[PDB]
Amino acid sequence: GFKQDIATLRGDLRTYAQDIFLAFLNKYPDEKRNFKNYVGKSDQELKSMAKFGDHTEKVFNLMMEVADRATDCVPLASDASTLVQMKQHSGLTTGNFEKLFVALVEYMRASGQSFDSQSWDRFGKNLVSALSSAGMK
Ligand code: HEM
Ligand SMILES: COc1cc([N+](=O)[O-])ccc1O
Repeated sequence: GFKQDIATLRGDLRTYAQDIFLAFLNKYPDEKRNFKNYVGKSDQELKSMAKFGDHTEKVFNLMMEVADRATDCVPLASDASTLVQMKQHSGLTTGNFEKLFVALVEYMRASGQSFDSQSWDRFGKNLVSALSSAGMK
């Protein structure tokens, strides 16, 4: 289930992070407005850059912290507030997060693996709600 999925993801964090982020960018190419330094690069061109693996790992590490601190796939309001208040997230609205989680769920469903995709889809919806409650537009 969800807890075991956090363990699976953490076990190969950088690899899963890169592949999920790429699934996101490729599903929603307009989302690349937020990642101007990744424009004009294929998946393997991105993965080769140490900065890409470094960024994606730090992002997914925080995502896994947030997931692990959730109760029944409902994240803490404090974690939602951290995500709203991060300077790096100043342009963002809840739809940016919605899309990330639609891509993450789709990736899990297409994986050969027994991820609890419905738990991830609830977690994304609950995180969107929590972001809104913590003041994201
Ligand atoms: C639960 C979801 C998310 C988590 C945990 C998260 C976490 C983080 C973290 C930790 C950083 C700093 C990374 C580092 O040290 O290298 C970061 C940067 C950033 N995040 Fe997020 N993020 C999330 C979702 C999003 C979404 C949906 C977007 C936009 C679609 C976004 C846009 C950014 C951008 C633009 C930066 C700045 C990257 C740069 O320096 O070039 N994040 N995020
Ligand atoms: C949508 O923002 C991100 C998401 C991920 N990821 O692994 O889901 C990595 C880096 C990011 O900037």
